[PDB]
Amino acid sequence: MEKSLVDTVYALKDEVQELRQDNKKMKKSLEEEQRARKDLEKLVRKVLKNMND
Amino acid sequence: MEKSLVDTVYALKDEVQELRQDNKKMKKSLEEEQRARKDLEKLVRKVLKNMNDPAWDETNL
Amino acid sequence: MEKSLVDTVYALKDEVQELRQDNKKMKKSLEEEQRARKDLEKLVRKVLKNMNDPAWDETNL
Amino acid sequence: GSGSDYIIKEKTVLLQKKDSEGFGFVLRGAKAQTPIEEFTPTPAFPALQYLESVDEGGVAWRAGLRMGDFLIEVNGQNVVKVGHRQVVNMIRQGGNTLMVKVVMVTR
Repeated sequence: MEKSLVDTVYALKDEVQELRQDNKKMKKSLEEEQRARKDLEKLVRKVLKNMND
Repeated sequence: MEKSLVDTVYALKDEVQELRQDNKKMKKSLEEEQRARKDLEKLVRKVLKNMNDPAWDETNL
Repeated sequence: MEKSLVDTVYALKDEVQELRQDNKKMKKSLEEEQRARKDLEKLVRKVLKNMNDPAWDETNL
Repeated sequence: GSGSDYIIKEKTVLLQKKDSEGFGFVLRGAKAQTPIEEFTPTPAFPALQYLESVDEGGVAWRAGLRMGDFLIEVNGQNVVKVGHRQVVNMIRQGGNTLMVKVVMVTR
């Protein structure tokens, strides 16, 4: 328990812990955006191919 | 291996910091996308609100 | 390895390389997401150019 | 048997009408003269113009012309890749007379 800086290791273990939790929320959001984007991207081809044709 | 261990820890501090900042960037990039779209959304809404039930000048109302 | 520290460290080392990857994937996704949002804007943009000046004309003969 | 077939015809008709009437059809298609549009006369969209509507009982109908029939030639000049506002101007030139060649497409 003398080697390394010791406390920094657990403090680090701690943030990386937080970091990973985040990637999950962002990965979550990213995917939620992608659904909204496409939902909109559909809503547009309506007033795209239709219009006057 | 003792010096080698210290060495590693310091490098992870650097590495962990790089991720810390890289996450703030992304969380931010992701926020532009969120807004950018909702804008398209609002615009398109106007458009889409002109299609069904036409509105194009001369004696509109 | 055989001490609580030496291993806690080689674990994080591992954990950190994972988060590095999840990031290269994350960054690549927003990128795609962005190039896909901007192309929808080009549709919307051109759906507009036609709302205004059609290019399609009609004549009774 | 649902594969995919076409009946790409190519009838040519002769039209005339009294100043007291019109050939009886709505011409629709892309303008031009200085286009940025696509010019691919593929077996899909024969020509820029086409008969969007043909009045039932009027001249154009009394000569086979029908809805969908793409406008290939107005008298002489080949109008397949000519702009709307141009193909029109032509059509008029021939006052109350109009020689035209178009093509039907069944599916």
